[PDB]
Amino acid sequence: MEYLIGIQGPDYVLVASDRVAASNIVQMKDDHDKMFKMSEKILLLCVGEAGDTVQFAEYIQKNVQLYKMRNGYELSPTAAANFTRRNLADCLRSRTPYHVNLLLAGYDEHEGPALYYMDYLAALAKAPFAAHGYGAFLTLSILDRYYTPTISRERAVELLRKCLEELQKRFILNLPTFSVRIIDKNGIHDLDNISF
Amino acid sequence: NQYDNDVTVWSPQGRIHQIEYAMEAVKQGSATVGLKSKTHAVLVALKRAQSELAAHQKKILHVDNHIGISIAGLTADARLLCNFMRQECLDSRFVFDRPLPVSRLVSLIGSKTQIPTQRYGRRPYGVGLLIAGYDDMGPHIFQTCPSANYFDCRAMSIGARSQSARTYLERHMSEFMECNLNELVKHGLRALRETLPAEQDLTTKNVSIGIVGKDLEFTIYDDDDVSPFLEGLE
Amino acid sequence: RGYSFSLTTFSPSGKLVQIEYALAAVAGGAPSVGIKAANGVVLATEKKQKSILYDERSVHKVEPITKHIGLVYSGMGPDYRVLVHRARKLAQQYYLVYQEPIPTAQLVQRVASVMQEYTQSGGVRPFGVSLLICGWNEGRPYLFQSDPSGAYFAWKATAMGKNYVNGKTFLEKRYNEDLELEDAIHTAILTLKESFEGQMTEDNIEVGICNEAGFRRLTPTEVKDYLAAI
Amino acid sequence: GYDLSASTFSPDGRVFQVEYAMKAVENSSTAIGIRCKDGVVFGVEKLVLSKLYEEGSNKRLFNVDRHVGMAVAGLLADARSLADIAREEASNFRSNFGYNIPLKHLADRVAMYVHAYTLYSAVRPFGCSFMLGSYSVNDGAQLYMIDPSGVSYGYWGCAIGKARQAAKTEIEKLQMKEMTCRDIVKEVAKIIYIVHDEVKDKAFELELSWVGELTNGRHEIVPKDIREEAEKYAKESLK
Amino acid sequence: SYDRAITVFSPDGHLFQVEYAQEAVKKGSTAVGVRGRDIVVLGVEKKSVAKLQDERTVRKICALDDNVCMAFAGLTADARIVINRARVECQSHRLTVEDPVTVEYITRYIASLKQRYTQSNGRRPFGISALIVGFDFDGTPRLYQTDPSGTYHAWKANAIGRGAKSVREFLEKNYTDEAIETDDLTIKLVIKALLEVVQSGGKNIELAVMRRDQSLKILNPEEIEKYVAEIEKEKEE
Amino acid sequence: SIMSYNGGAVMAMKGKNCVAIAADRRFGIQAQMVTTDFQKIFPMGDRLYIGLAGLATDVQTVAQRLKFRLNLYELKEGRQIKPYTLMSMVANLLYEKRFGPYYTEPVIAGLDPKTFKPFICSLDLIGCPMVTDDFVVSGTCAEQMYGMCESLWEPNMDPDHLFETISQAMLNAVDRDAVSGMGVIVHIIEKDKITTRTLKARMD
Amino acid sequence: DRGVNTFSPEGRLFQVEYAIEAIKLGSTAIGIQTSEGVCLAVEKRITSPLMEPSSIEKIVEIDAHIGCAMSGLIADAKTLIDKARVETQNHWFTYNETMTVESVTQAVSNLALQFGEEDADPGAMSRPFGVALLFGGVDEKGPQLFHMDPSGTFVQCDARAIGSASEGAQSSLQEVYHKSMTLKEAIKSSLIILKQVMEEKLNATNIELATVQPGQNFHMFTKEELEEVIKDI
Amino acid sequence: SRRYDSRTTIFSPEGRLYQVEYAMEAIGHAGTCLGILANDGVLLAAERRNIHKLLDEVFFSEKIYKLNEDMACSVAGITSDANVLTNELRLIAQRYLLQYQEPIPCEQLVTALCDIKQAYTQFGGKRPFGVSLLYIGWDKHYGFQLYQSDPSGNYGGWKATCIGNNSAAAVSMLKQDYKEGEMTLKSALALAIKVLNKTMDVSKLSAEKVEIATLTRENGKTVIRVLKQKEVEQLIKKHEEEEAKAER
Ligand SMILES: [Cl-]
Ligand SMILES: [Cl-]
Ligand SMILES: [Cl-]
Ligand SMILES: [Cl-]
Ligand SMILES: [Cl-]
Ligand SMILES: [Cl-]
Ligand SMILES: [Cl-]
Ligand SMILES: [Cl-]
Ligand SMILES: [Cl-]
Ligand SMILES: [Cl-]
Ligand SMILES: [Cl-]
Ligand SMILES: [Cl-]
Ligand SMILES: [Cl-]
Ligand SMILES: [Cl-]
Ligand SMILES: [Cl-]
Ligand SMILES: [Mg+2]
Ligand SMILES: [Mg+2]
Ligand SMILES: [Mg+2]
Repeated sequence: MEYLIGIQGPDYVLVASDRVAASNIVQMKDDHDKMFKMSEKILLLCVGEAGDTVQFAEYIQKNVQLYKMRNGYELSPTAAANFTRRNLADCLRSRTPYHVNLLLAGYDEHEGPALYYMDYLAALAKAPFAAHGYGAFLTLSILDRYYTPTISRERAVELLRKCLEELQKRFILNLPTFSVRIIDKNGIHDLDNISF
Repeated sequence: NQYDNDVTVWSPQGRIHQIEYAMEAVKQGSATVGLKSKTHAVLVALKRAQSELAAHQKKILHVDNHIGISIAGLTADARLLCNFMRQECLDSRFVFDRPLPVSRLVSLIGSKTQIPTQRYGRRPYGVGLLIAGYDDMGPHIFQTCPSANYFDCRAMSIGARSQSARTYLERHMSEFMECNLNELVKHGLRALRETLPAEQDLTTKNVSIGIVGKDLEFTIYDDDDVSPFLEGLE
Repeated sequence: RGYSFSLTTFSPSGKLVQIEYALAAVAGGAPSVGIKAANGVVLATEKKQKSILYDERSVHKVEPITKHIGLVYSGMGPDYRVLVHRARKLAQQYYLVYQEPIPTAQLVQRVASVMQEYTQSGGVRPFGVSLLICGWNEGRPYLFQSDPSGAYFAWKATAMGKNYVNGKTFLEKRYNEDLELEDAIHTAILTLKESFEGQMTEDNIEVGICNEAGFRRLTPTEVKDYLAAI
Repeated sequence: GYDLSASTFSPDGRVFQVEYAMKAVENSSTAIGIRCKDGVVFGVEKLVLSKLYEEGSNKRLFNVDRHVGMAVAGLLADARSLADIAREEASNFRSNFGYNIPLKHLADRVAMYVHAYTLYSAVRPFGCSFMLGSYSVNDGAQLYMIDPSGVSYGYWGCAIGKARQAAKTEIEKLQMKEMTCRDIVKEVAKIIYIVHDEVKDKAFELELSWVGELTNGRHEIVPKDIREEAEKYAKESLK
Repeated sequence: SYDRAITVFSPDGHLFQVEYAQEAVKKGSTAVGVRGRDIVVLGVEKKSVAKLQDERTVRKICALDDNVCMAFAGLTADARIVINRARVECQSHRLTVEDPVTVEYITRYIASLKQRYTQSNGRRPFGISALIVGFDFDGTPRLYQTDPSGTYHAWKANAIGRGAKSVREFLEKNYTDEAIETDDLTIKLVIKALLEVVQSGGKNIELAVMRRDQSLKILNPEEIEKYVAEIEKEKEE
Repeated sequence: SIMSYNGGAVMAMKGKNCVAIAADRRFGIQAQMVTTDFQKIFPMGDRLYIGLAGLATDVQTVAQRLKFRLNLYELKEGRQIKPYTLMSMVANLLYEKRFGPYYTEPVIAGLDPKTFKPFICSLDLIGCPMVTDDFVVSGTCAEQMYGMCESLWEPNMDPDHLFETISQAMLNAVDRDAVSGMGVIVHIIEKDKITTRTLKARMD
Repeated sequence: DRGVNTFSPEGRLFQVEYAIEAIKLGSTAIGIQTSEGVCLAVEKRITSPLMEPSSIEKIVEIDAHIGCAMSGLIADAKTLIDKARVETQNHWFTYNETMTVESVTQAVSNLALQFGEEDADPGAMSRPFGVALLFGGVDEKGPQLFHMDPSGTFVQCDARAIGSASEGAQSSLQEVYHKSMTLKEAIKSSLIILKQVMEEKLNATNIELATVQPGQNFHMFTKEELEEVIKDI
Repeated sequence: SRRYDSRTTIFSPEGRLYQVEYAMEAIGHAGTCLGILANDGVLLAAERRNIHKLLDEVFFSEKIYKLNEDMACSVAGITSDANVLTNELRLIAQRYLLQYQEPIPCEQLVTALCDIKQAYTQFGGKRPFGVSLLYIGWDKHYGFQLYQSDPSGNYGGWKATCIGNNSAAAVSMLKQDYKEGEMTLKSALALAIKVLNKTMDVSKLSAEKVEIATLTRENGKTVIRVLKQKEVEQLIKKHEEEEAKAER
């Protein structure tokens, strides 16, 4: 079961996600990617019910890319977060609710880095760091303990590693590998996977 | 003139020109003949071929085991109406498990084809049919028109030069009720042959035949299968 | 079905002639007058009332929309009854949501919008009326006109219907901003006297007033009283 | 021009498209109804346009309910559609109210349906006039006639189609209030033979129907033997 | 709703609304496309100049997606509708196929939109033609044209709008392996083609290029007038 | 219970020529705190604020949808909305969802934009309005809030005393509720200024 | 100006007759049916050397056993072709069998008169299709060629031409056609006839040719296969 | 019914749309309305047609409409049509704000409306809206902006322009006086009064006869104000003093 994390520093946001796709008692994929590029400087990380998660994230992704094409410039991480929210909330009481939990990470030229948390109910909260999934229960207090707002990206990757090591130690699920990406002024960068 | 473009416009004479124009589509189709005896209903049709290398347009269509039709006029309208007939027949077998009586099917046609004659922007059906059937009341030949009127016939001909075929049928109609099948079809062919230019003859390429009766489901005879009926026009 | 095309369109000179012809129906209607005094509004109109056989009380040209808003018109009476009905309905829809009486200007805007529709929407002609709408809110009187295009205007005083051009110059040379409502009623009736023909009684004119207490028609007896001086 | 739509009045206040529809009924051959002491009888001059047609083809006499007959003139496809409307109305009335529709109500309802086709550019008026006849012990004999404008009245005797006037003048000679249906069928056949123009239209079938005490309030075709006698009486009376 | 039949046949098989739409296209500003070897180029006239105009707000070259752009000639409001419809469709395609559209795919989509507006009640045809360019996944460059009727073809080079006939004639003589051997000469072939028809040459050619994988670059007046001089001084020799 | 899924508390309170409105700051999901700066009080005017407690998603939807309506209202009318009229607007919005309601129960606090008279009210989740002359409360610790406000509130309080009362009512009330707190924000609304404070508060 | 469903005094729908006149503005196409297969051949009608010839497609595959050649207003043919494709696939889906050439042609022909402005959905067809179609294929009746025009009339033909020069081409077809003719003969015959009728000089880029045979699926001739057949002609 | 349908959404033989053209004639006769962009703001100035003495004066303008926080517009042409369109503009702006939680960028608002106008020229059988608009605004993508849209559904951005009566003349005067990149609100105001002074050639210019709105930025907030008559008179006075200098 699916783990997402984000850590926002002064001028970047670091995000990571497990790489498992599970079904019943088995891992069916060990190189799964839960991140969706919305724009040059925006990632949406999405977990939850099968079908809903991809259908939702790809619908957002296409509309954000459409917005770029119609207007010649990109939606800000905050706008895209509120666009995402409007959609999820408008579907909540419809015949087609989407059972998905999200993080939205981005970097704006003028606002700087941002990390947004959203639950399936479509409550939206901006946060300096956040996580989703059962694994969040074991890692948020590690983040509370060691995060500072000026945290450098090297220490953020260290902090991230502490979280991921804590899952290996303490969490009952086998999540052996994680995707890691960072966003800053120069866009989206793939880091090495963190693996055990 | 100002009165001829809309089916909803009566002329000052109490006529509806659009309906009369639609009837012209039937008068210019190739001729077909329908007639009946005590036991059988027969359709005979001339098929027009576009070029020397074309098959020859179907004129006779299956509707149900007890009903078939011959057409004259707009082929697309003929198919739409034929599809309506087919569906009305399937419905009655589905609901009641018995064949739709031929006179009721014809009523349904009159009621259906009347509707667009009275609404703006609709047009009549540009097709006329001869309907051959057999039910508890015996064999039938009905005729339907673009006016949505229909007729119960001892025999009939519609299409180009059908007047000739009609004369022939009036001349010999007192013989029809007592005819065996072969005689009856011969009569249908002789009527149809009156519609032709003097040079030209009935051949296996241009004649189509439809028969239904007491012991015979509606059956179509084309090409080599018409030869038995054409030999012994003697 | 319903015709789905507009019956009003632009002419080659850029005019919407149906609207101009609607205005001609208004210009041929019976006169109406509205005067905004300092402390209220008067609306007054002539009945194109032939016959002693008419029960003059049976239908009114001066009509309440709400407790605080009233209307009169020039032009086609049956068209006017449509707009009275919609105005009432609009006022109530506003009240249900906002739990406050509709401001006069908001009621005029919504009515004028309905009149605009009938200049574009399919298979219909414009309304052959102009409305004069009076009201009181925010401690202050309001007088508006709304015309067959859906354009509206706020007036201190105006005239519409037959002989309106002269009516307006009569008012131009007679209205002052500091004028009271009792005087305004007087000058409103004099304005109708300018273009009357018939000898005025309380049975062939109608008068409505609007102030802090609300909108109401004057009674025949009250009109009779103002007609003594005239 | 002022005569192209039923939604356009002429400057004299006419609706020509309804008048034109009326002209289609006046081109048709003649139908008559007569109300008498114990019922209503219908007769139609039914022109036979080809010897190839069966006896009974293109009926102009219909059963619209078990107690109600209908006789038509005009465009026959429009009449038949109206016979369906009348049937549907009688059927719906029985379903909703639980008894046989009274003749007058049926006449008024189908007349309003005819009327609705005289207001609009979207549709055209019906090219038919029709009579409705019934009998019951409670309501007695009733004969109504409806035209393309949707007007509906009750009659002692009525005729529609092209020899309408000649037919009426013959019907006026009868003291129909005191006659029975059995007597009246002969007179109906007689009248159709009088107004039939044998020079101009060569062949016709007489079509007869009735509803009265003698059919127990059911609308029925006049039996073949009685029709033949009435024809023979009509023909010899022509002499 | 309004259901009048607007585009109907006339005697002799004409569709007059469509012909009239084509007249609208002919009064539009000239647009030109050339398909290079590994570049595609679009150029378009004018339209009016006007110093008080914000240049950015009236371009006639438009990205549909990262790998496909288009120019048009004709009614600019109509074009904007077509462009936006096509941009929506490019995102559906990516959504359901996970590839960018081929240029042919989106051309075929635009063309069939245009055709439908010649055969649907209540609507007139679009008064635009479009030149659509880009690259397919395998690196092949493409240039397509659509017109108001909905017909479409691929072209080595083409022009639409006013003076298309003479610009086409020019291209027919001038499009050769040598004229498109490099990027610069391809670009110059487009400018030469316009400079034939373009009023106060020029000044007012808008120009844009698309390279294999490299997405839409529009040129600026400083970068254009480099090419202009570089061709003008060569045509003295 | 749907209303306790996120927890939270708002209240408002009247003083002489001033009003106060306050909220806790926690955004949590059942036991788990997610954030501690979640906004629940939204400006609807210079001197007019709405506070929403209940399901966080609906807190945000209602504030956003309300703002949509108010902005159109203000553009169309001449003017700033009156407190009572805002109430009615919100009532109408909530009652449209009578059979599938938003799970939020707002309070409103403000000053009439022309007269500056104080106004406070609350509404239930289907739009029933309640105006009072003292205070109103909404959230998972309403009983606690009632106990504090009934004991401490007095008429005609000046800005300083209103601030102390609303603050002590909020802090002590949410300290008896597991799923409200993690901070308190208080707005004091006067004729000539807004004063916004965050309070020293328990963080457990 | 009158309505689109108005009959003339001769009993024809004006719109259909005018649509039939639009077919004459198309390029010439030819179909021939032999006991060994059917061929379809079409004049491309290139208007500029700058146009890509392979982007003119006037012969299309419907299914593996059926091709279609069109003439007239080509843009109109697209919805017809798509309908034929969808129909054959529906038939395969439902019945696990290939649909006959006759049946495909019938299905498409039932769209023909479905136009009009006050029966139908908010923006349904306003006019007939300005296109004629030759469907050539092989089914259990053997090889088969069917023609259809904007009236929705369709018929089997041993050989048929459509478009601008169809009179002409049809006369030469009556001259050369025989029931026992081979497919290779039919191919040559139709290229000889195109060569006569075409305004431009025939070559391997300005025509298209396709076949369907009992052995073999729909096959479009390549440049090289066309060149080979062109040598003798 | 085909007989009565005037067929408002069809082409003419030259590829023209007659209604659209005809609507543009309506506009050309309406009150003159100009817009001028500066470095520190944008303005609208409009001829008033509501000028009869007995009019009452109840709104803050006649033809200047606030659209949202950051944008306003003025109109020339059919007033009732302008009311429907400006209402629709406000709705679009609030829909965007609801969805994204940021103001609609100016050009996007204009484009959204122009697509509605476009539709009315292509389908539906209705007359088009007889309105041209000038739009002024600020957004975070392009700062201060000025747009013009017309009944064809076409729009553009301008540094300065004019619609309504005597437009061509007004644009010539702007072509000649406007300093690209160098105008201030104070100099744009001078130029606007200069332009209206010439183009209201029937007759002598007065504060009762014009309307001016300015849009500026102050402390990170957009401020949109309709100038009071005291200020308009003062600018008229300064323009009249300035013309006295014209020779010596
Ligand atoms: Cl035929
Ligand atoms: Cl046909
Ligand atoms: Cl008939
Ligand atoms: Cl015939
Ligand atoms: Cl319509
Ligand atoms: Cl009422
Ligand atoms: Cl009220
Ligand atoms: Cl009253
Ligand atoms: Cl009669
Ligand atoms: Cl579409
Ligand atoms: Cl062109
Ligand atoms: Cl809402
Ligand atoms: Cl042909
Ligand atoms: Cl806003
Ligand atoms: Cl905004
Ligand atoms: Mg689900
Ligand atoms: Mg607590
Ligand atoms: Mg705790």
